[PDB]
Amino acid sequence: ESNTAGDPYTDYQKASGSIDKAIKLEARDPLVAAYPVVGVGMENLIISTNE
Amino acid sequence: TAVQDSNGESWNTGLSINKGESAYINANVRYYNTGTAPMYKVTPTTNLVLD
Repeated sequence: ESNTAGDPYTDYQKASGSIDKAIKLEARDPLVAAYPVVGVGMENLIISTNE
Repeated sequence: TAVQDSNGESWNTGLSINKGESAYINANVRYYNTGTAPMYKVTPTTNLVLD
């Protein structure tokens, strides 16, 4: 396999660091995938009664 | 036998409002650049925070 972890970067790109420099140094290992885990949280909620 | 003559006169005033869109905001803004490079097609995203 050229992409062992299943992510958009190949084994050589991950192992040589030849990728985005904002990617954690964990993901420079061909076995750990480069993978974002994004969530959303609500701070408050405003109601505009249109009478 | 009676005959009546009448003459009225009135004047009304009203004031309505919608409590969901009861005003409009207009913010005068200005962009600043304190870097080493120019930026073309500057597109800022701003918050409008109140209380």
